[PDB]
Amino acid sequence: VAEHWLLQPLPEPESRYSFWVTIVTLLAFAARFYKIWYPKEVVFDEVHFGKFASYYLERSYFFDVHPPFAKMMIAFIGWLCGYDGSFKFDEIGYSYETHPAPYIAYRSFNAILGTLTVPIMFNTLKELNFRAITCAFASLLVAIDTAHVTETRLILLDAILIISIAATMYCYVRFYKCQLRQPFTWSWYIWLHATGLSLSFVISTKYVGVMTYSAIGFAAVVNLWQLLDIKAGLSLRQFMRHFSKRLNGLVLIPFVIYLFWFWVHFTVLNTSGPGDAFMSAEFQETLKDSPLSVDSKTVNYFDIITIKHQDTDAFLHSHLARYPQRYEDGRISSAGQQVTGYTHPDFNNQWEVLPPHGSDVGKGQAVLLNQHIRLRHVATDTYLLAHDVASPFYPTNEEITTVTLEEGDGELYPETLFAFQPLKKSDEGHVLKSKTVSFRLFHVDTSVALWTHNDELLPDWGFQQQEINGNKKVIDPSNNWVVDEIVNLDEVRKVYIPKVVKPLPFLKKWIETQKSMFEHNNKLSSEHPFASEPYSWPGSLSGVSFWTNGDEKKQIYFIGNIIGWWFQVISLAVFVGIIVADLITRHRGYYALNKMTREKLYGPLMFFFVSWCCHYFPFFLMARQKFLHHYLPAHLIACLFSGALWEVIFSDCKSLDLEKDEDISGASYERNPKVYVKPYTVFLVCVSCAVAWFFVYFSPLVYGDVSLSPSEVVSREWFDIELNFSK
Amino acid sequence: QVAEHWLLQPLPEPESRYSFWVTIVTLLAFAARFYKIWYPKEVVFDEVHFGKFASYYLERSYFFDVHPPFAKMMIAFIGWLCGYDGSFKFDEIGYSYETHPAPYIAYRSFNAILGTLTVPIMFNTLKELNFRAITCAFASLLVAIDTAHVTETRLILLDAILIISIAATMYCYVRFYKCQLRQPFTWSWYIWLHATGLSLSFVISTKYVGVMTYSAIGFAAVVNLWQLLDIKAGLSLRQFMRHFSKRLNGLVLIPFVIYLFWFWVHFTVLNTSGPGDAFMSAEFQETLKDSPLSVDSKTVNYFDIITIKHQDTDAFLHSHLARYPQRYEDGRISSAGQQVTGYTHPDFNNQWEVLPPHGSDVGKGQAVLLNQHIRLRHVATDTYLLAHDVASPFYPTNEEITTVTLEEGDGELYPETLFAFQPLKKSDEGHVLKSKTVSFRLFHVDTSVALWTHNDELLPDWGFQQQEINGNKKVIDPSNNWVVDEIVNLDEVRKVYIPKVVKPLPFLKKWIETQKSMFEHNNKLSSEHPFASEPYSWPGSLSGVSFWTNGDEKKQIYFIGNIIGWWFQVISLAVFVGIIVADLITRHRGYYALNKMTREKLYGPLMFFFVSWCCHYFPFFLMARQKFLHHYLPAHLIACLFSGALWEVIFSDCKSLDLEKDEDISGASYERNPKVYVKPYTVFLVCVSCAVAWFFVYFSPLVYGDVSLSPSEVVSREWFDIELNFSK
Amino acid sequence: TSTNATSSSCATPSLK
Repeated sequence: VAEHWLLQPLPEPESRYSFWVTIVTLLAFAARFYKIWYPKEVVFDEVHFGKFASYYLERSYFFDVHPPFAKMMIAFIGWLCGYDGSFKFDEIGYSYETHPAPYIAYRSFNAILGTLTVPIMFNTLKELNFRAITCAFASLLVAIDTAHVTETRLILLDAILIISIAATMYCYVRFYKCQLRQPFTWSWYIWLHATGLSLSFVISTKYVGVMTYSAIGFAAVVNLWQLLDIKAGLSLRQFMRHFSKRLNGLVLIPFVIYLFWFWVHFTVLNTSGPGDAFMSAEFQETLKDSPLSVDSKTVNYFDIITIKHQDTDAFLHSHLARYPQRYEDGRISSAGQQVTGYTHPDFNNQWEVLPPHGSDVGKGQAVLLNQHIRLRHVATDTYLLAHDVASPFYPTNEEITTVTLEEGDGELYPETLFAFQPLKKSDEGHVLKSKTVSFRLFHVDTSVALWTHNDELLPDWGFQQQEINGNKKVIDPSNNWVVDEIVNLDEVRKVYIPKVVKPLPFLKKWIETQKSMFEHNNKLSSEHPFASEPYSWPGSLSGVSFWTNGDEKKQIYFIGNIIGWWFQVISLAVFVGIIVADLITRHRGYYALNKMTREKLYGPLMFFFVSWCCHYFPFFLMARQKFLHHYLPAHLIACLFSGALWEVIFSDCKSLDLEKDEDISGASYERNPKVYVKPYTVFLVCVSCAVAWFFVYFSPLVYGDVSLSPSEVVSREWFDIELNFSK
Repeated sequence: QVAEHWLLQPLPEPESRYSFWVTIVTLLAFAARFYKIWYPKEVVFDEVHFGKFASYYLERSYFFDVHPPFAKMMIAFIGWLCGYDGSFKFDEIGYSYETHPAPYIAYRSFNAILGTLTVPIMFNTLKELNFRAITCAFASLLVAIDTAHVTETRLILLDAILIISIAATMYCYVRFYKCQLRQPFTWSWYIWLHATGLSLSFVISTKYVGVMTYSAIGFAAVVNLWQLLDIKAGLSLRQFMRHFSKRLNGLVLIPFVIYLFWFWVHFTVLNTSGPGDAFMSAEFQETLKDSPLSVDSKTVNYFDIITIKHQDTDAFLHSHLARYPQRYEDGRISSAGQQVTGYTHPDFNNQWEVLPPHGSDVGKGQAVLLNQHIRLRHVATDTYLLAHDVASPFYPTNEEITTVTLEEGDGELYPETLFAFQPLKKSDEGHVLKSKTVSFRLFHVDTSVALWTHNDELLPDWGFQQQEINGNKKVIDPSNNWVVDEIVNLDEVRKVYIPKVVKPLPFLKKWIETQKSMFEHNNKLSSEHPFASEPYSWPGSLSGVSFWTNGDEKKQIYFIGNIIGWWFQVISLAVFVGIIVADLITRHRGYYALNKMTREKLYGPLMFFFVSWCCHYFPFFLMARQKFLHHYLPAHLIACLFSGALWEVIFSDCKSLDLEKDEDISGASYERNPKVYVKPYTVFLVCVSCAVAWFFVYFSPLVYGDVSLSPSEVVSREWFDIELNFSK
Repeated sequence: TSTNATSSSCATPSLK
């Protein structure tokens, strides 16, 4: 693919490329470093990534839905500044003056990466044999894009993502040119492993990096398919050498580097922290106690405990009121004592943990997960019970009640047996601890889990409390409980108690964290006001508010350069039209396009078009929340594509003979199609001036540094762009 | 053209062999669908929706639905042929067809006919693709005795009409394509083109999932138009444009007109106000006549004298000077109070005055609101209606309904005289009560019972063989429903009806509005049915759907695929992908393993069915709405044709004459009549057919619901995520 | 009331 085009010498002297790359890099630097100290407050997702940087410096364990590499790079800048992690970035608008985080250093690090993306983009087109002005223009579309500028000056992961994607595209183009010239050279190995390294940084930043693996993977498979052809003149042994080396450089080594970042993450984060609630008790045993205080108090037999629901914050509660003999649907209840979910702490939330009848287990022995227990309600002196009676609201779920001590020590003994069932089978037989160990309150006889909900409350006979029922869907994550407090805790157990750190194998630790990452990422389905669908992204039809100051009437708003984005949409549509027209005309025996024009169209332009498709279309298959920033990888590729496309349109594209296919072996074709440089440069200058005018017009919303009058705010409201201070 | 040499061959066997096998498999399909078609004598699953829609068509009452009208109008048309009036509403699963006779056997029989006729269309599709008679029989048998196709096509569901229309579409397109290969623009070419379009129209007019059938046929039609655009086809651009314009007319324009025709019929039949009104604009509702019930409906006011009529038994709330016997026949003690009974004839003893509660400021001419406390005074005996903690004559758990004197009812027994017109829906609380149109439960405030009556047993000679009126503790029971029939003391001013002036709306405006509402409601309706299933589970039939259960007999209907048949098709799809990948790899190496005729079968009919299966399966992974196993039945139908065809190819002499030469090169010699290894092929098909038939017999109690299974026999049929009732 | 095995044999919704 594009062998004759990509093996040409550069169309211009290197001094012209060096001139234009310097100019566009200086523009990119100026746009990102402009007022980088402003605002002196926490902006948007700086609340998350600044906070994660602080937890790395404190060595406090935290959970996140994204892989650790980009957060560790941010934390590493804090570490170089001697920052201790004291400031937590808790809310948007928090002043950096009261608690000095090195926010200028963090923002400057991202501004450097955003600036360095531009010369990588330039050099990608240079290596694809495009003119220096074409390389300049495509890189300018990223240098002065309002969305790329806003994101790459704040403490966000996207600066690290976007540079890693740009580096991946560049390294793969370099690898492919080495493959065309001479495979298995030292340079061929360097560029193969550099593509793999860059691909590893992409997926180690965000899981959306799978789209970059898909783009490079497709191009690598297309080239392996050409090398498998008998016409390539390769033996099957030489083909297998290509396959095994690419598999190693593009899959195996990048996967080892991906695992290395998790190994660093778990080695740095060796202290208990806000992430503990997302992990098993066995994982938490690998963490040291915080130098601070931990309420993870061991639960013993004969401890009086409160049991709290994780999703509704309701306590397991009981009182002397009884279920009505019939529910409203005419089903018969036990007329037993009510067990309900109550959101306020009281004496009716108190349950004593008792061992099974005839056990040798005494006072002060720890309760283990998945052991049989009984729960005695302290206020009514009754045992918790579940039975084959249907619950008030759910005909398939069991009513939860209580029984007298005499009856529960008699025939109903099996129906009083519960277990603190662990969420993970790996955690069976671990010591139960308050606040840190989630469990299902599992009934032994009927095999149900205790469950509660807050969408519907019990009628007046149940005091408008939450229903407690025996859910047959035991594995349901909504069946999760925690021991909140131990009411009868001895004074010796109140003071801090050390912990023997137990080792866990790295792969077990990584598999657990990885499952939790994917499960929590798939649960991000709430409604968010700034969520946007893939169809709106190429038009930049809506944006995201990043920061607002009410007193100064200033705001930061995340939006694309609409002139630049629409120019790229037009470019994508024009290219599809050109490819369809070329295919139709060829099928009619009419060969309109020169061989060299086709090598540009079906080589670099098709590579970028398919790469854009890989970063755009998969989002239509995703049911989770999505946002405009998810399109920035696709926009980055669309900038390269649009620059390249318009050079082709302004080239002498005509075949020498419209009746002859120049792709036939031995056909004469024009090897150096003339670019119409004068009209092409005028066209690029006109588009560049329009994109620059838009960037200047929106610059108050990119920087947040200028107060706009309400009429000036409204003049920037179009489509679904809602701005603050329009009134 | 694709498979030109294969599809232009004579049939591989005499027509008598095809006629024999099509008859046998059609008789098996008939026997499987018509077996106990009268059972259960109750409403099953979605019969609650499609039976109800059939009733609304017969009444001409406007209703809204998320699916196009054609299949529901076909069901309603069977009811119309039976002289059914639409009285029965199919409100719940388990409702008896004996108390209110809907023509349910005729509706089920209509679907069983369509399900049976699908089988010979499938058979003839493979016959026209030049496959052997045994291959046609086997592929059709996989649909004839599939448990899911059987269960769906014997109940009052839309899927019988959908599946036959998809089968007819595939058949008509194959016939069209053979006419295209022989001689384009013949009379037969036009017939089959328009027959494909007509069948495609019935598919999309049944359910919007029919777009997958348009995509499958559209892809095949575009592939063939692409071959006709090639300069090597020898067509002028004018001849190509003639092909294009005729196919556009036959496959898009005419089917779209027929689709609009069904909406035109739907709006012409449904010309009266109904439950669909809430989904439409006021301008659309102005096109609807008032309901006959709404014309005669009058607001009920305090101090109106009313008759109260039971919905299920047509009996009026009635009372007279006769008293309950001091003891009933079982020795229980009655109140010896005045009798309240159900009487089927209008008389003066049916007359009740609606009074407000004592001390209310509510005067004559104020409307009664639903769920407000009221008192009922019997006009003939001058007594208040009363309910108390005394057991009823026939039901020891239900309360005796009686009447009390005005003095006692204004004294200590005042709470026991308080009733409410309780709405059927909580949304209707505080609405104005109206005669004939507003159903309610006559709810007693103190004891929390609803007044109820029945006609299976009549009171003894002391109760004049009238219906019992009792206080049912199962308040929510639909049999507790009453209506105000007449207002006896209605003022002359309140008698005057002003008919609504029907305003006309242009058909296209009416259709665009209904269509927007259809797509908006289909996209919403977010819910968690205990039976929703994801596309990845369908080809394995890993879970099913409960359609009906009887608790007393421990009987159930369960919707599931024939797992042996479905897994055999999954294996067939995987083997074909393996064959295509192996053919592509070997050719790229200059090794030509497969004969030209084997490739024409693989890249023609098998690829056509494979792509058609892909169109009916993969788009569901892009859908975020609720989905169910029945959505795969179109794909399974195509997978049956595909699997039959594939195994004939595998049991054929597939070898090229010369492994170093491409038989696709013009002038290459190739074997034109590859031998089928009929003996081992027939043994293989018989073994698979016996396994599929064994499974169908083993699951037949769950297909028919007609046999009670022991808990161990239920558990023996539970595997994967199959949860069955009565496993305990 | 004995608790149900399969939730319940129910229909598919048609909106309000």
